[PDB]
Amino acid sequence: DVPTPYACYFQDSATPNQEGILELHDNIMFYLLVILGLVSWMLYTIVMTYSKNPIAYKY
Amino acid sequence: ESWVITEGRRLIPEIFQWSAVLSVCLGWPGAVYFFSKA
Amino acid sequence: IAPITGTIKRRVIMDIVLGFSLGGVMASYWWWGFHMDKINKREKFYAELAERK
Amino acid sequence: NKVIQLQKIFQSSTKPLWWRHPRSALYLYPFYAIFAVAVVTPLLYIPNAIRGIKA
Amino acid sequence: ETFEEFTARYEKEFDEAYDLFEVQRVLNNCFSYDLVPAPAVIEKALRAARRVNDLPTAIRVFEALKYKVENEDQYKAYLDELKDVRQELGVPLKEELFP
Amino acid sequence: ALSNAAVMDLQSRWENMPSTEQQDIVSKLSERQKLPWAQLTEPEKQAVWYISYGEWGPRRPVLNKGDSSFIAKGVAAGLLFSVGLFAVVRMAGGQDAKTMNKEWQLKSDEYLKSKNANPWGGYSQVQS
Amino acid sequence: VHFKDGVYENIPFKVKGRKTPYALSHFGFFAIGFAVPFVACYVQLKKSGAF
Amino acid sequence: WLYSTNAKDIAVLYFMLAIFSGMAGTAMSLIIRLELAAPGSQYLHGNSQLFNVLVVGHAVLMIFFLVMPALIGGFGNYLLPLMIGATDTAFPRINNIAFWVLPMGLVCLVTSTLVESGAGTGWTVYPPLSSIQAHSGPSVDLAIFALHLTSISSLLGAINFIVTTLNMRTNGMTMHKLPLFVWSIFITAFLLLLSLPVLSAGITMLLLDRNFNTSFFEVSGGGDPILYEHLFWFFGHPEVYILIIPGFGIISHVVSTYSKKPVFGEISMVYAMASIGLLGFLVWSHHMYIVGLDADTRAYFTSATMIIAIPTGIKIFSWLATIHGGSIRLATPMLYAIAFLFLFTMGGLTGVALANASLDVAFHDTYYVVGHFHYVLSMGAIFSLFAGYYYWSPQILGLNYNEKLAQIQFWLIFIGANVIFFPMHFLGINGMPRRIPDYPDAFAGWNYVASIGSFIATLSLFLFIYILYDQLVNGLNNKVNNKSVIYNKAPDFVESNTIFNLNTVKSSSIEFLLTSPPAVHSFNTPAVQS
Ligand code: HEA
Ligand code: HEA
Ligand SMILES: CCCCCCCCCCC(=O)OC[C@H](COP(=O)(O)OC[C@H](O)COP(=O)(O)OC[C@@H](COC(=O)CC)OC(=O)CCC)OC(=O)CCCCCCCC
Ligand SMILES: [Cu+2]
Repeated sequence: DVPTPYACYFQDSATPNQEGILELHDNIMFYLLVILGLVSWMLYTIVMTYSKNPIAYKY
Repeated sequence: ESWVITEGRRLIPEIFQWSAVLSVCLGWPGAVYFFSKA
Repeated sequence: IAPITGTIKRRVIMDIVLGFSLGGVMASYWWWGFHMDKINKREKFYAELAERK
Repeated sequence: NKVIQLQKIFQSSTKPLWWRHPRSALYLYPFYAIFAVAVVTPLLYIPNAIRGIKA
Repeated sequence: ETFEEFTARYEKEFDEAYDLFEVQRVLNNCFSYDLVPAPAVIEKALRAARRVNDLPTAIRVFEALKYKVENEDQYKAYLDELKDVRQELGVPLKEELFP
Repeated sequence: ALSNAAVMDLQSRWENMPSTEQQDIVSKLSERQKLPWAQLTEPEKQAVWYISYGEWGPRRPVLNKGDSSFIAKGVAAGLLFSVGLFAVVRMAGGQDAKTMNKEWQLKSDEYLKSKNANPWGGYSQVQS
Repeated sequence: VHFKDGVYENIPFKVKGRKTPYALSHFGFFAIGFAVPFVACYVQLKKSGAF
Repeated sequence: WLYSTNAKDIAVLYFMLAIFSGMAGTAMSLIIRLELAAPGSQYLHGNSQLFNVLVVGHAVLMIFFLVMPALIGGFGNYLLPLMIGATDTAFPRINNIAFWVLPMGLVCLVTSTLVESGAGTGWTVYPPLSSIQAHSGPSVDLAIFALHLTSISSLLGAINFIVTTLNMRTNGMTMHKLPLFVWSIFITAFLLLLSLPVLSAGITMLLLDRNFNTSFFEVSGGGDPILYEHLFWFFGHPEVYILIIPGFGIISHVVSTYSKKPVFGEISMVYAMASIGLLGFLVWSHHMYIVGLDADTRAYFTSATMIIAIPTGIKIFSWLATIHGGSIRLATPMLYAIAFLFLFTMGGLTGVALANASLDVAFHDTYYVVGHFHYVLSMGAIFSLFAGYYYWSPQILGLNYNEKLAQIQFWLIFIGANVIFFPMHFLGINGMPRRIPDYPDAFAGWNYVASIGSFIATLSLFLFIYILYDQLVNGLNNKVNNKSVIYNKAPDFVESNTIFNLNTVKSSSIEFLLTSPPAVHSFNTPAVQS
């Protein structure tokens, strides 16, 4: 179809072959936001809460 | 009695601040589209 | 006097599972408020093409 | 035969090791003649190769 | 391994300290573990500082004890427990000194 | 004993103290520590903690106190000198495409509306 | 460099004691490396009609 | 000096060229991104040539002349002699040809543009595009030779590292106890050895099909161009797993130094680091899913290149375990190594989305790929190169680098290159193709967003030149005032300040126990370990 200025998603699905991709691009990115949701959280609990820990648990 | 209210107060303004990072680190194209649609 | 142990163990289990609970409130909205919102429009328009008989 | 003989010359020579052979004076000045030409003439044809002037 | 094998091992190593170095390098790894040290072993962490004639490595005990106590309620009961051997040696704390 | 006018305010005085005197005071203090404690006076007691566990040389912070703002004033003045340098290379730029000036963009919409290009979604195609 | 492990003597530069200031010979190594595509955008446009 | 065979002074020549090829490799990317600022050819007048020349001119300076000679040459010829316990490399005379063919690999490439044609073939130099009927002049003739000089330097530059690690260690340095930067390059040296002779046949056959007309690849004769798509990419995926394994060595040293703690699972980190190198061989046609492979061949690769995400998860979750308990000293190598742990892993999630054969068929050659491989090249192999320079600059040069000025160079790289490479995922999910000087008008949205950022990152690089000027001129007047950080490990809580200056460097490697700068003979006695 036609691309849209300042767009961020797929072009409009006009094929079941194309319609399968949109339900697999979202099936993948649902399991990519748990991993990005973990890493973005497990890196803010370390840089903030453990930069003020002067006794390093080195064992 | 210790980790029921001291483990909370360390974490309530943390997730109040952590979401403010991802709305700037990842949500920043939701402002340049908002500002100038022309 | 109290043999207090497990200050890091109580800050890993509390630390991991509140990221999985934070990996859901960004992902279950993305699959419902965006993905099911996008399948709402395509189920609507294709039902407005089968109306023409 | 010359292995002990050269070992007197090579050890405690106080020379660069590529000047430490007795049969090495003639090995360099013809070699520095073919080295002084093979690194300019592939490069001097490069302004000849910019204007389409080929052969 | 356990809480008691933690206590018996580091209350033993404080006796053969003999120096300022082998107090601070042993007071360090008596505080750099997952758990919290008993007041039995920290009594030999003040007697070790008295054997080496150094006071700020006995004021730094109670400041390392303050951050790694995980509860203020579990600190004042822990502070009043040590007040029997903290008034003999005359060790102040960092908040009372106001440096 | 040790006099008051040598350990009075050993916070602002430890640095910019001459180095031969700077380890003379730790020599006098190391002999006052071979005593029963709680007989050292408080300017002599709080100023042996500053020598062993203060903030000077080692245990100096990675950033100074007036230095975290100098970081955030080089970032926010690097984005300004970036965009301000972007305009000079754009004003020294070639002539743009003819298909962008809001009226080519307008008539390329009912061309798509008469063909139903993006039914659900937007085919606006308008960004002058 | 074979010997003299000093402070400036493991680098083939000549930092101190140079006749000319070093910012001439330091920016003049890194801006020259910046200006090599701007002569590939010169002799390939002027050859191919553009300017 | 020019032809001194000391391995220390060769690696300072490696690093002296990887910025000169860097400031040429990013000045080309400046003009590339300046042309994608607006529709219509703005600065290039109407020339769609010299844009497939600048793209190949930029993408090979970044891969083969920046990240290859720095993470393997600029560091591996300085640290693998030093950390293991050698005096220099095992083959020190061929150690000098491995550098001095690299400027000769530059004269074979800058003159490949100045000649009348210009090699407009792209980085993946494809056979019928680069055939003699398509590309006529001597432009692509030199572009397939400068790729050969670097193929032969970094090949004998890895034979130099298998017979250095295997026999030239110290007394107690057993095979299970090495620094992880050595196990990075020694594992890398078993990929540089077993992928570059595959490449050297895949380029010389293209030379034979261009002036000796042998038809390995010519269609008139049955020679496939699709043989090239599995023979070049058999080199290609191990090549991009060579720009990241020394990147996995520097980060494992920095993140466990600026946290006062040994690294989590060191024996677990060396077995999941060759398994990346071994299993990276068996996945080489995931780039070419759409080129017409079989329905079971693509079914194998869509399950096999996801298993590369099995040991990389071990090598990331352990870096989120080696800083959990310990302290954090946020200096400049710790800032890069902690933003490497967020932007490389987001370049990994886009990896497993592209890894499927059922989803690459709507993503190949788009800008969603360029959004993915720049989060793992300019953010996974520059974030570990800036975290390796700043981690060993005053230890090796002897001069400190104005720490208050290296923090603003980090943030202008972080947010001034995330603004470029994050909107690339949006232009590619619509379907903007690659290597194009102009585009449809709907792709002018983010291509002006990604154009404002290339002046931000290349203003930080102009600042990084000034840090290199402040480090060489009055870099001695930095550690005597409060400009820089001197001790990279602050002492413990109960470690007194007057006892710290006796036992200063509590390192786990020899690299800091040496002098600053190290001696010309820093090992004249066989050192002992444990
Ligand atoms: C090592 C790999 C590498 C690196 C770092 C970069 C860095 C950059 N690249 Fe490039 N690029 C490629 C490899 C790389 N690229 C490849 C393989 C292609 C595809 C070509 C093809 O297939 O057609 C490509 C293509 C490519 C395109 C075309 C897309 C397409 O057609 O496929 C564009 C345009 O936006 C682009 C831009 C940039 C930008 C803005 C940077 C910025 O990051 C650069 C500015 C940032 C810096 C300031 C940091 C780097 C500067 C240094 C000097 C390094 C520092 C190190 C030392 C000094 C210690 N690149
Ligand atoms: C330089 C570094 C580098 C690295 C490390 C990678 C790593 C990976 N790459 Fe990429 N890739 C390139 C650079 C790199 N790539 C380049 C230059 C190209 C081609 C561009 C060109 O042709 O011009 C390319 C191309 C490319 C393609 C081809 C697309 C196309 O051209 O059509 C594909 C698709 O399969 C792909 C996939 C992957 C995968 C799956 C990984 C995986 O190794 C990454 C896995 C990492 C993680 C997933 C994150 C960490 C792990 C976790 C936190 C836990 C596990 C994760 C979950 C359970 C989800 N890459
Ligand atoms: C091809 C190669 C090209 C290379 C060109 C790159 C140019 C980059 C130059 C960067 C630079 O040199 O800055 C370092 C310099 C010295 O700093 P220092 O580390 O010794 O510590 C100082 C002290 O700790 C705090 O300094 P103080 O806080 O007292 O000064 C305020 C200062 C802060 O504001 C800014 O940084 C942005 C303006 O403001 C000014 O001075 C305004 C004066 C007009 O700091 C300065 O004074 C910068 C002054 C402005 C220079 C022009 C800026 C252009 C963007
Ligand atoms: Cu790949």
